[PDB]
Amino acid sequence: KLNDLCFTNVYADSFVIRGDEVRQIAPGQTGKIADYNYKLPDDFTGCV
Amino acid sequence: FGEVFNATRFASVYAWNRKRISNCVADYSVLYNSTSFSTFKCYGVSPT
Ligand SMILES: *[C@@H]1O[C@H](CO)[C@@H](O)[C@H](O)[C@H]1NC(C)=O
Ligand SMILES: *[C@@H]1O[C@H](CO)[C@@H](O)[C@H](O)[C@H]1NC(C)=O
Repeated sequence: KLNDLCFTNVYADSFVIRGDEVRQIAPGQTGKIADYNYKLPDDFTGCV
Repeated sequence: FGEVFNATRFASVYAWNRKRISNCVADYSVLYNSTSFSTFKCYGVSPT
């Protein structure tokens, strides 16, 4: 549906991590990235 | 966590190993610097 929509309050976040840690960029995750570095909301709209 | 995740020799999958754990605090934040995991998935409980 991305091609048929209009988007409000768009932001882009950028960083670099280790390959093993990519699974932690998701709602409700644990680990050091998801605890001390970068946290997503439980109710998240957007793409990773 | 040190003789489970940091053992010198692991078993073969056909004769897999089983170990009892009791009477200990489960503070896993000690593995944040120790051990990078490509897979970590929990069933019946939320990681948070
Ligand atoms: C993490 O582990 C590395 C490699 O052993 C070590 O150099 C570093 O000091 C450790 N960091 C701390 C303080 O936990
Ligand atoms: C695992 O054991 C090795 C053996 O010397 C040690 O160098 C390493 O620091 C240990 N890693 C831990 C305890 O996280």
